[PDB]
Amino acid sequence: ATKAVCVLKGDGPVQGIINFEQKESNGPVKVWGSIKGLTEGLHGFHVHEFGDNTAGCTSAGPHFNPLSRKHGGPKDEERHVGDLGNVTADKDGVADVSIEDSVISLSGDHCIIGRTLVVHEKADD
Repeated sequence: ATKAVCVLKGDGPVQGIINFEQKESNGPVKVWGSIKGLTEGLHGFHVHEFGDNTAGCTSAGPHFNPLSRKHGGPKDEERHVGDLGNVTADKDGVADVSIEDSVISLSGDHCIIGRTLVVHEKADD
């Protein structure tokens, strides 16, 4: 046809359908199932392993420069050993910010306070 029914040559037949039959066959098909199922499950949970395979050959392998950022940029470099919240927040907090508070509380709350509190428990002695 072309104009025997309704400008068949001017209704985006090969052009309008080219993007409509291509976008409606990949968009709501892969963008709403693949990237969240096929590419997310086979390439997002299998290949990518929800990260980088195993952070051994695609994140922490033999290379000091994977992609001038290390996938995303941060992490595994800053929050992995920042030396101010990753090796102290869970360490010093108990091996530097607790021992001193305990070594003084043990003899400062069991000899002066715990003494009377356990001796009479009245208030003082």
